[PDB]
Amino acid sequence: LLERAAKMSDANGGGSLTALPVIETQGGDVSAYIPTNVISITDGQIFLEAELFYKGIRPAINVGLSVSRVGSAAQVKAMKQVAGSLKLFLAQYREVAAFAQF
Amino acid sequence: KAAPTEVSSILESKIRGVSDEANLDETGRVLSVGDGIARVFGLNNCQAEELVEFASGVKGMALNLEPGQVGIVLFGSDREVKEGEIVKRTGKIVDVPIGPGMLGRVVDALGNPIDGKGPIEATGYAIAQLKAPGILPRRSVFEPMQTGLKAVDALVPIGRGQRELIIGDRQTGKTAVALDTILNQKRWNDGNDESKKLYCVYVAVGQKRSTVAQLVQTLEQNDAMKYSIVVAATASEAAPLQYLAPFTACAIAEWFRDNGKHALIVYDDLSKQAVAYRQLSLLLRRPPGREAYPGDVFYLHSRLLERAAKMSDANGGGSLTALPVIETQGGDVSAYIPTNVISITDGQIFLEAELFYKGIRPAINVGLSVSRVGSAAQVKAMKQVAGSLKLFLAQYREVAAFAQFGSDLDASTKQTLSRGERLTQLLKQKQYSPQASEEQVPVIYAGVNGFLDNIPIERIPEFEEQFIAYLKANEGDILEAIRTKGELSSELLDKLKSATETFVAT
Amino acid sequence: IKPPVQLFGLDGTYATALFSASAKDSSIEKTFQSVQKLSSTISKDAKVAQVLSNPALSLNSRKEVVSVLSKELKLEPVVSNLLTVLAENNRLSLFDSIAKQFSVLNDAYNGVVEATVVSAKPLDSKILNRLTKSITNSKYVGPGKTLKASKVNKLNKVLSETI
Amino acid sequence: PASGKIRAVIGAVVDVQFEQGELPAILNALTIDQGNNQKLVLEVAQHLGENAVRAIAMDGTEGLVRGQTVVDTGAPISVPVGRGTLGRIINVVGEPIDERGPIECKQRNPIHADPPSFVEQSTEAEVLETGIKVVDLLAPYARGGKIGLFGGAGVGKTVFIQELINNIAKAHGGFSVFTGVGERTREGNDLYREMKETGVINLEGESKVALVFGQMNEPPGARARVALTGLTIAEYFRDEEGQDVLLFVDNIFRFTQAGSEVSALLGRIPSAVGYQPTLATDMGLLQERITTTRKGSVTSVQAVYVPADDLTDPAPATTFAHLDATTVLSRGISELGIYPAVDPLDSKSRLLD
Amino acid sequence: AGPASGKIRAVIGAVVDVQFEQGELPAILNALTIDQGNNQKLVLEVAQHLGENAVRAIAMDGTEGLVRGQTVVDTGAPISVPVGRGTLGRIINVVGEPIDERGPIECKQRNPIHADPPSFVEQSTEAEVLETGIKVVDLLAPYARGGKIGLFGGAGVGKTVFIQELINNIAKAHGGFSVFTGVGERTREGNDLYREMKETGVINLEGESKVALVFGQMNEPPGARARVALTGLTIAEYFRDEEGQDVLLFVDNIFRFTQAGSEVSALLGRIPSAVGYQPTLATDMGLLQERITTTRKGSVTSVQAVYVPADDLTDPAPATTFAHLDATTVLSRGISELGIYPAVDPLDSKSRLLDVSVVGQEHYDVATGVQQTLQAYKSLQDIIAILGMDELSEQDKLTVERARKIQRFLSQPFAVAEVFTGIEGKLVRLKDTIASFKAVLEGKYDHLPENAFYMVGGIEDVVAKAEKIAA
Ligand SMILES: Nc1ncnc2c1ncn2[C@@H]1O[C@H](COP(=O)(O)OP(=O)(O)OP(=O)(O)O)[C@@H](O)[C@H]1O
Ligand SMILES: Nc1ncnc2c1ncn2[C@@H]1O[C@H](COP(=O)(O)OP(=O)(O)O)[C@@H](O)[C@H]1O
Ligand SMILES: Nc1ncnc2c1ncn2[C@@H]1O[C@H](COP(=O)(O)OP(=O)(O)O)[C@@H](O)[C@H]1O
Ligand SMILES: [Mg+2]
Ligand SMILES: [Mg+2]
Repeated sequence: LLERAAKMSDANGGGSLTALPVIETQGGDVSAYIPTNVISITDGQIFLEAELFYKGIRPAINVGLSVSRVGSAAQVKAMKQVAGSLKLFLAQYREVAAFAQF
Repeated sequence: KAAPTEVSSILESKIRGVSDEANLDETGRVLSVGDGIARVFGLNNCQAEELVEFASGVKGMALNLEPGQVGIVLFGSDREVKEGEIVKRTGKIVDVPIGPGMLGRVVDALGNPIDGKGPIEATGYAIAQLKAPGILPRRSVFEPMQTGLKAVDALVPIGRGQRELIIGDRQTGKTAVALDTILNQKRWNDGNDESKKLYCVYVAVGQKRSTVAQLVQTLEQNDAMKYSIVVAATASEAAPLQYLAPFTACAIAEWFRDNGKHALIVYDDLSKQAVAYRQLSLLLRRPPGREAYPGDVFYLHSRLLERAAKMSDANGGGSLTALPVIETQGGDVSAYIPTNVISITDGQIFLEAELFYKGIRPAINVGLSVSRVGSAAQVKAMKQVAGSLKLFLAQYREVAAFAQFGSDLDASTKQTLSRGERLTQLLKQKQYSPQASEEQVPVIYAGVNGFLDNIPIERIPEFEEQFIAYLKANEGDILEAIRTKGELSSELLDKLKSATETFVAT
Repeated sequence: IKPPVQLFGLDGTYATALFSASAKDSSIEKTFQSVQKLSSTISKDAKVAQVLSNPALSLNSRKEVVSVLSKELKLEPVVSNLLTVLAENNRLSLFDSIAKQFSVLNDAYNGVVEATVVSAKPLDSKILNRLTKSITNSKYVGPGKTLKASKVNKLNKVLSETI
Repeated sequence: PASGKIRAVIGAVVDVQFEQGELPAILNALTIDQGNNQKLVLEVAQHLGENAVRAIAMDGTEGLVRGQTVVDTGAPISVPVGRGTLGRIINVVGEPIDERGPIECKQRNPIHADPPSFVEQSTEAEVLETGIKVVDLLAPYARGGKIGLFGGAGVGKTVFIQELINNIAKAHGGFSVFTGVGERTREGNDLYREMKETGVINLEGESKVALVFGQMNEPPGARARVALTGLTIAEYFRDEEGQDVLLFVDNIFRFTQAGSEVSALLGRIPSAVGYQPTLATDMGLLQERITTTRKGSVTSVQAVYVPADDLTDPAPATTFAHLDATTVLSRGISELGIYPAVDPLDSKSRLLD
Repeated sequence: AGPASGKIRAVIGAVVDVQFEQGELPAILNALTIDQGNNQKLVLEVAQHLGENAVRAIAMDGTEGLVRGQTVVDTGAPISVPVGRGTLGRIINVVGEPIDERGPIECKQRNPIHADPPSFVEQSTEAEVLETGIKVVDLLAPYARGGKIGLFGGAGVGKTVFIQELINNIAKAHGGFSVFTGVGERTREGNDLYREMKETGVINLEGESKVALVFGQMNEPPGARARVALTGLTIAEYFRDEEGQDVLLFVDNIFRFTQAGSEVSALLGRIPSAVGYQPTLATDMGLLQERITTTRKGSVTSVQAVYVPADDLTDPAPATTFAHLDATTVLSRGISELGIYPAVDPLDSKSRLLDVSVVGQEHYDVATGVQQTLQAYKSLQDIIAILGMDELSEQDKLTVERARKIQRFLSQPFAVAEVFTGIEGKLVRLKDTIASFKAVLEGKYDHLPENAFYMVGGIEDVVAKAEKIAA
């Protein structure tokens, strides 16, 4: 059901279909039977943790867990120029935030 | 409610006549074939675990004798059998060839040669499912099994007639200990003493086709394949051939122990043999148990391991060694198939993946591996040096956590850390480099007395080759006397201490 | 010889197995009246029903009771071999299923079946089904047909779906 | 004699078909003639109906054809009891496996028997004197109960069983019965030779302990019935002669694993941790027979083995409910200078009140 | 002609029971044709035979539209596929048909997908190393030429990017032809792999190609996914036996072959095994892995990729494939989150060519020294989380800094991962990787920082990155 939502070529009309499947986990366990099967068929996943959602950071999107298989090709050129190092700044700020509690 | 056998096709035969064919005892008709299982209708005179033959040429083993049908496990592909084929009975049980003519050729699971060297001169025919030895025809383990490793001949020393398990993870030292022990018997098999030789019996079960060809080529280059049986049983065959590989290899190796010689079976591996027995039982309409296994899971491995025992003097004086390798998952030695093989064997050699990457070759944990025979099945010359080394290795393992703080060591703490590091590095040997009993007794005496504490830790590899080469040209009488007599008197202890002290000054 | 009637495959193959041997030398006409005497003398009798439905007796005791009752009834040809096969294989409890499947083979290869409306149809033994159903529907609708529905239920469901 | 015919043969389970009225009951030994063997014992499990009953063979069923003669013995698996079984190695079917001639016994008692009633039991818990200083003061053994001998290899398990059997036969006059169920092939030959050099088993003199062979090289029927064969010989000395016998089951974990193997292959569903459904019924039928009666008692000194170091498992918690004493042999002593390695704080008992 | 016509009696999912006549029933692993409403057909492979003139067949496509009593003709043999030089450059399916809209495959012969493997006497052992270009593959677990290679890893670790980067630097310069047979892949991964090979010279539509494309992702049913491995291996086995060329089979992924057979094993009448698997897991995996070996007629370097279930190497589909592979490139999910591209395990990866008699005495000491320093850093890191850096001496402080720089030096930027990293792709040779690792372990690059070796090439790229970062 998820393989039919693909971007067609120029000879087929030029249309596309985006699939947004939501996976309901149980306590953040992504290593289940229905959780691991849908994550290995889709081109990326958006992990929604319950720890950052209660503190007020809405939406709780983990930068170290959620990734996109398309990369920078599925984004606009205006947002990729001003935020070219947005993916690298999230990994550097996470390691420096834990040093303040030591 | 419903049953098989007589159904539609088979049910429309007894209504017109209660005779038709006068056989219905030595032959049968195939009614359902699939997944390596053939439901032959008939064969009332066929015994349990008897060989069969189909119309296309594939053999079978009738193991599920029902009242209307007969479940036979095909040893080949299921494409050759179809519905309505004739299946004849051989009249005999599942046997294999044995004798002294099988040495030097690679046989399969039924006794057929696959190396391409002609026929095999078989002197007898033994069944696969044979009984083990009793409690009156067994003696104590007194003979010593020379493995070649310095950490196996001193710690967990195995003997003739015992069962030493080779537990471990993936690529940690499972098949390496079994290959070095069979290649180290060239000093006794090339002579004339028949009681000192030990014929190897490598039973490759579950391995691929490329792994069986690489192991047979390495033994032929070092003159070790002339007296070693090879039981080829790859995973590309049926489930009946891989499951019966342990019983067929034990029947061929039992001919030497019943005549007056010694044998050594290496079931590689024990984890692959349990998966082949559970596959044929799940397709024969049987109830399962723990870990998707049958009810006779513990009895299938204990029956094949109890036959390799040491006979007494009234039976011939032979023995048989069983080296089953238990392939563990992730270092868990208390699993389902791991706990059954360790409780039935008289010792197990653990192999961890963390000690193999540090520098210990091979990775053999002294605190987890032990032998049930003890020092009763070892040489008297090597038992004098292994007694003091066992207490020093156990005390250094519990105090190994203080090695990171060398600036706060005391007098007794610095002596145990220096002697424990030199003893563990001296027992590390390279691949396909086994040592004799005379070369291992001189290296263990220099580290237990205190002649190796003055040397550095990095010079432990160069000191093992320098001391062994100088002892063969200057003091050759001390090395030859320790191997012939097998013990150490008062004159041998004074001559060994004077030669090691003069060579430690340079 | 296997006729195209399917009739299950395991339980329904009891009557089809004996039909191959009974279809020789004209022996299908006497098997219909002999199969009805075995079920009528066991159901409405209350004698040999309780002594055969239990899981006791033996192999020789079940064969002797079927041969003694068939010598004074209406069985002398191949009717005695049908009861001996169900006694050794423990199949005497379902004697009504073997007699009902034997009558369906003679009505399918020498007559029609199915139904139409109200009660049963006519089940003629001509040839085709298109020329036999049209000539029998006009003669059965006029004679009888008490009519004690389908067109009134379809018209009421279409009006409720559009409102 | 009641004869039968073999109808099915799927491993250890073999179905036999009898006649009308001559069908055997449950727990009935069936005789079968073979080639080199004497008689293939087959205990009856249940009856499937239609003059057929499924049985479990106690040996190898290889070579049996469909239609073999199966004679019925009329009773259960009988074994030789009395003073003639002392010093000889018996099996699960009551046959000798020591090559020292047949056991000349006057009578043969069956392995399947009921236990004592509530009116014939002991109304007070008595202590059993063992002779050791760390056993009669700390964890005292109860007269007619079960004692768990937990310990590793080389701690002193074999020396403690030989010293307790010799002290009870000289101070109280009671024999022993070593029933090694689920043992190894090399452990059975080493135990018989060590007892002859110490004075426990004399071939020409007088013995004082029975030997019951029960290795794991047989099928599931022989390993599960090894506990009933050893307990029948020890119970005869307390009911007929009146003596405090001591039964040894090495190990206790092999009796629970052998019972679930024959039950899973018959058609029964498994329980928790892959165990059999009748775990409390199979373990309680053999532990209740080793009690104290009006004529004598029967002590039990089995070696309980924990599964993967877990005391809350189904094979550890079921056997600990009937154990009155415990002989824990930790590895802390041994080489420290204690003979034997008896823990004074880990070994507890319910009779120390 | 004597066509064995069959009637459909049962249809429950992928399994379809066909009833034929007495004596004219087909054998196992036989293709059964079925006329539908379109211009194609419904291929069905016979698995087992239930009896009574009926055999259970497994459909290789959609079973929707099949009624009870349809005609099912038998082909007489197995699933034939097109072999030879005509299959190079075209996208073949599981039944041997083209799916690239480029006409029919003009093949002179058609071999079956079901065939026996090689015997023990026809096996040819070898000990040759194969250079891939990565610094962590040419120093730790080296790939063997003509053997089976397994790229183990979890979801999102780098299993698909590892097979694509190795084919753009080894398959494009090899003498033989490639065979990319994808089983259980995605719909977007099949279109991106065909467009990348045309712009690099691997698949020429108007010239000559040396790469066979075999379609068959997870968009089909369970019958087409299980038969995708046998159809792709039949074309590569003909080029190494009849033609005698070093073929390169690229399976992605190898874990989808065992999972496809377990989906239809419950409806075929088989009992389930462990973790919901089939009972014939070791028999079906050994019959397909033994046929992709190296014989006396030619070699076959299989570079399959194994997918670990939720990062678990103790599963029944991952542990059973480790005994039929020479070089195993296991990947960890913890190293991919720290910045190592790719996440190559330096201690879990093992190979048979990592000895002193194949790579030399100089290369054997460098591999043993790097593994000992990485294993010792794991034990010292646990004491720093509770005690700190005050418990370390002079030797423990220098070993912690050398282990961090050696882990980042083995991670090189791939050419196919340029859209996610940004930097250009670098390819290091086998001689440059052994010389750079031996100089850092002696004390020649102790004054350099850890950022100069991260995402770099050999010893030349590490010296240029340190001088540019200080300005
Ligand atoms: N003591 C040792 N010193 C050096 N190398 C060793 C030693 N022991 C084993 N090895 C290496 O390990 C590799 C595999 O050895 P072995 O065949 O014993 O295990 P394996 O059968 O491959 O394990 P698995 O079946 O889990 O793959 C060999 O190529 C060998 O070079
Ligand atoms: N009372 C004792 N004094 C000294 N040593 C003892 C005593 N009891 C047992 N031992 C020692 O304990 C060891 C037990 O060995 P063994 O019987 O093989 O192992 P296990 O006791 O675990 O079965 C013997 O070697 C013996 O020397
Ligand atoms: N060399 C590399 N540098 C940076 N990122 C990489 C590299 N290799 C792989 N990746 C990342 O790993 C991800 C793998 O995604 P995908 O192929 O869907 O999962 P899998 O690799 O498990 O099949 C990609 O999104 C890609 O961004
Ligand atoms: Mg191995
Ligand atoms: Mg992928």
